[PDB]
Parts: sequence; C-alpha cells; structure tokens
Amino acid sequence: HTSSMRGVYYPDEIFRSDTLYLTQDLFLPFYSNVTGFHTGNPVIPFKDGIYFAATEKSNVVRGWVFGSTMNNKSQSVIIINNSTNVVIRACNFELHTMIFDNAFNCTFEYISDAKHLREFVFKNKDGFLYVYKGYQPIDVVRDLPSGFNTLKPIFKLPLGINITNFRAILTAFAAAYFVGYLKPTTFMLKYDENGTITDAVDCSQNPLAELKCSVKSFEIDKGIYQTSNFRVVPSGDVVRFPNITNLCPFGEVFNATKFPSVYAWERKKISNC
Amino acid sequence: LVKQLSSNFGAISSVLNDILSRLDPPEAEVQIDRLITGRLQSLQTYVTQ
Amino acid sequence: PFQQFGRDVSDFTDSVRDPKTSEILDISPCAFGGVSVITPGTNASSEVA
Amino acid sequence: PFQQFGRDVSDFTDSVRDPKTSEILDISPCAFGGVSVITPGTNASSEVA
Amino acid sequence: TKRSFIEDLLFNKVTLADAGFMKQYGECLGDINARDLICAQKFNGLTVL
Repeated sequence: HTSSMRGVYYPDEIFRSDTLYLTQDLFLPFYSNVTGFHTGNPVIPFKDGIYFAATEKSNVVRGWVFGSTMNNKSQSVIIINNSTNVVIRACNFELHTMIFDNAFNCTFEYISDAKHLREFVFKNKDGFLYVYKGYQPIDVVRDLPSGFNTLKPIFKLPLGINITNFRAILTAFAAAYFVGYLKPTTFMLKYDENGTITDAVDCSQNPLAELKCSVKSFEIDKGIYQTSNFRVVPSGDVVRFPNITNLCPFGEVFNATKFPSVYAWERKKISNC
Repeated sequence: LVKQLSSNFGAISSVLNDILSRLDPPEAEVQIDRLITGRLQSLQTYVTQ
Repeated sequence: PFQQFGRDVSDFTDSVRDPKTSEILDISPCAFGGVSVITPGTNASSEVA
Repeated sequence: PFQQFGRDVSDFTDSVRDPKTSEILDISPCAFGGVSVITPGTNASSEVA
Repeated sequence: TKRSFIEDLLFNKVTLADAGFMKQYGECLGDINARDLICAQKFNGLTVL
C-alpha cells in the first residue's frame, strides 16, 4: 500500500559510468500512497502519471485502455497482449469486445507479435507515451514487496494522443491494481557499471535525503552542511484604499426644501464623481 | 554592497515591480537579466573582497 | 502629517500610514535564511535536525 | 541494448552506438594543449625545442 | 560582569560598532540568559552570524 523505494526508471537513453547523476524529470517519489483495488473491478482513475505494479501470480490482467471520454468522443489507446503478441492499437472506440465496437476513423496501426510481478509506468510529455517494464520474483500476497526493481523501457510510441483515463480491465477471473500517482520531484541516481542504477534517493521526503542530494554523496560525514534556503509563503492579502477617494453630490436632491413641478423638472449634470 | 544593491546596471530602473508593469514580458526579461547580471557581479566582487 | 510612506537606511520601504484610517506603522520583514542539516554520520544513525 | 548514446561525468558526449550496424564504442577527445619554447638563451644559443 | 577592569575598559572604547549603521544589515543580537534576545531581519538579506 506504500511505494517504498519503488518506481525508478531510466529518464533517458544515456549510458553513464560510475558517478552520481542528478535527475529532475524523474517521478514517483519514495513512500507514496497507492490505491490498490484488491478485490478486479473496472474503475476509472486519474492520469498524468501512474505506477501499475500488480503482484498477482498467474497474471490474467493483460490489457489497458488509455484515452479520453468514451462513447465516441475521442481516440483511445488499447494495448492488449494475446498469446505473446503485444497488439498496440490506438484507434478503437467504445461506441476483447471493445475493439470491434467501431472503426470510423483509424490510423497508426502497429502490431508487435512474437509469483509474477510486471511493473509498468506510463508518461505523457509533449505528446510522447513512455512505457517501462520491470520484473521481480516475489512470494508474498499481502501488498507491494520491498525492493528496487529497476525499470526498463520497451515502447516509446507517441501517437499524439492526450490520454486522460484508463479502464476496461479483463474479466472472468485475485486481481489488483496497486496504482500510484506521481509528482514532479528531483532524484539522485547512482549510475554504476554496466548501466545499473540499483539505488536512488528522492530529495523531497526528509532533510537527510535533500542533504545527500546536495553534496552528491550517499555516505554523509558528521558535521553541519548548508543545503538550501527557506521562504515563508504569504497566506492572506491586505489592500487598503485612500479612505473614500472622493464621493458624489447626492445629499442635495434628497434633502432639499423646495422642488419644481413636473413640467418644469430641472436637469442637473453630474460627472467625474 | 547595499549601495550597489539599490543601483541600476544599465536598465530602465533599479527598483523591482516597476519594469514589470510597463512593457511586455519578453521585453522585461532582458532588463531582468541585466539586473540579475549586475547583482551577481556586485556579489562576486563582495565575495572576493 | 505630510509624510505618507517611509523608507529605511537601505533604501527599502519601512512603514507607511494606512490609506484607509487608523494611521499606524506598516510592514516588517518576514522570516528567511539558510536552512542547514545536522547529521551525526550515515554509518552512525539516520536522524537529522 | 535500449541505450543509444552515452555521456561522461563532465556532461560531454563520450560514446554512441553505430546506427548502421556493428554497435561499438565511439569518438575520444583529440589531442590539444599549449605549446612552450625551450630556449637556453639567445645570447649563447640559437636552437629551441 | 565576569571580566576585569582592563577588559571592561576595552569593551567600552572599541565596541561602538559604527553606531548608526546597524540598520543596514539584520542581526539576531541580544542574550538568551536574560531573556532579551531579539531576532531582527532586513529586506536586503545581509545577516551577521
């Protein structure tokens, strides 16, 4: 129910030697709050970052339908794997059965044919769908086990689609989601030999992590080290106007002793008040 | 250092919140960059001293 | 009575009478500074201050 | 396999797979530096290195 | 006072600290033992530790 140091993927395709690189585009901070529907039920969560790490043995969940509002309003991406064949369709609508609903406007047809834990992270940035994959042999059935599980990118098909929801899970089944949202934060990756990270630090949870990210070191010695500067965000707002800033002649037509007749009504001009 | 703080470095003015609401944001970015460069030079001189 | 606002020695606005009413002093600077981390060693413990 | 190119600690390009075929290492920084003239003295010599 | 007459004379002739220019920078001067510590700040951000 908590992403304890889980969801660390390669932000780019750059190979780095033994060093300590500082990543800014990395997401999924450590010790987050995931929403696992340990029941499988079709739900429509939010988007702009997810962490699907279903730990169900004998994986039945093999398809996700990304896109937008259904009922033929926008395009939808339907990634489905049937008999070791990853059919990545992104043109079907909703008016194994949702694919043959309607085929009014289809484009970009791409079929790639050829316990258990399969982790996936989807990212949409500037019209680019980044898909990662990771495997880790686990045995517990309670929740997300501990570990790192370095993710591996598999597909980078943009499709130019602004995905906003995902639903339509498989049926005829235990099946959970364990999906967790992400926020833009900074990370410090330990690029070791052979292109293996194996260790990361999220500089947003504890001052110790921020200090480790500041000096670019995983082992901190004893002593005081200045890290950053704090600022107090203003809460309220106070705007005061020059007392009355002028008025307008009104006390003369309502507090007078004499008034003309109806046919001889006076027209007084009032301006710049 | 205080006098160089409240001093212009080749811009419209030396006081913030004035060059913002008098031109376009792209036009004011140049003045902001000039002021930041001047402040950085003054602070570097102060640090060297 | 004629003075509307007032500045400090650093050429920064110190106080100003309320344009509305109840003529009194005004803004004082807020809290700021450099936050530091005290670590007794990673091999020793993992708590900071 | 998924990595295309790679940089060094100094944020400079160090190696990249060959796009055509035979994915291997790539360029290294060329020879550079500054020259210096070894002069024993013009008054008693005329050869340098 | 836990000092001597010579130390008291030294602390009463050079501790002027340019009386009148303390308003430039901010300082958390005072004392904690007598409960008279005042933590002052300025908009220029210049502090003295």
